[PDB]
Amino acid sequence: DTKEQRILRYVQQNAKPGDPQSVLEAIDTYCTQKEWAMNVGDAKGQIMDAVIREYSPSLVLELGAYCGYSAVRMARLLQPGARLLTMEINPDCAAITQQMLNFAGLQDKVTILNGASQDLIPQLKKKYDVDTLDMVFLDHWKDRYLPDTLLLEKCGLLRKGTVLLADNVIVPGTPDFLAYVRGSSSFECTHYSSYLEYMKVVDGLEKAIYQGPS
Ligand SMILES: Cc1ccn2c(-c3ccn[nH]3)c(C)nc2c1
Ligand SMILES: [K+]
Repeated sequence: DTKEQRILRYVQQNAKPGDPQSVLEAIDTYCTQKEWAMNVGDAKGQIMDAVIREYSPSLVLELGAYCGYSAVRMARLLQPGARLLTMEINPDCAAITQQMLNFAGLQDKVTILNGASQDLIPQLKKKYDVDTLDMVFLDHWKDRYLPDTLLLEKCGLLRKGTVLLADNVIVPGTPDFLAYVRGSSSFECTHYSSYLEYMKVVDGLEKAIYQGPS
């Protein structure tokens, strides 16, 4: 059995249906118990929650779903009517994320997209009826953070005030992405530090607010 399956099994046996907070806590507890390096975790979750509150997005794109922790984290804060679109390359992770959201009672707010971001991003405008995104959470493959930011721009999916929030920008690192957004007049950037256990290293998130085209 995969780590994802076991996490889901544990949630289903210990958390309360329709209680997103209970789901998040169960995931965090189980991974802490097993000493499994979490993808996100509650401290980084707090940063995400504050971003959501501050910009009040109605349409959010998540790149990378894994077991669904971040999808549950964001969807639970969205208003009625709001949508989260989450892209996941691995069908097994997509399946676990769907079940996790169902358990949390948040499935009504989320659409899971199966495939790679390079293939799915250009389909957002017509297949998924997206005009512009309010927020993007980048948590997929490090070497696509910059390409996908450029692709989002090219497809007309960003507008002034669209928030990009990128995880793991120090470890393993996305230095080209950081150099681009920090250097570009199209983005206003803020960094947030957070420690990773086991590797015992400071990592971080970058918030980059799009300003409009150059
Ligand atoms: C090249 C490449 C690698 C991974 N991904 C993902 C991903 C990472 C974790 N879950 N899903 C997505 C949505 N698009 C890509 C593209
Ligand atoms: K900048």
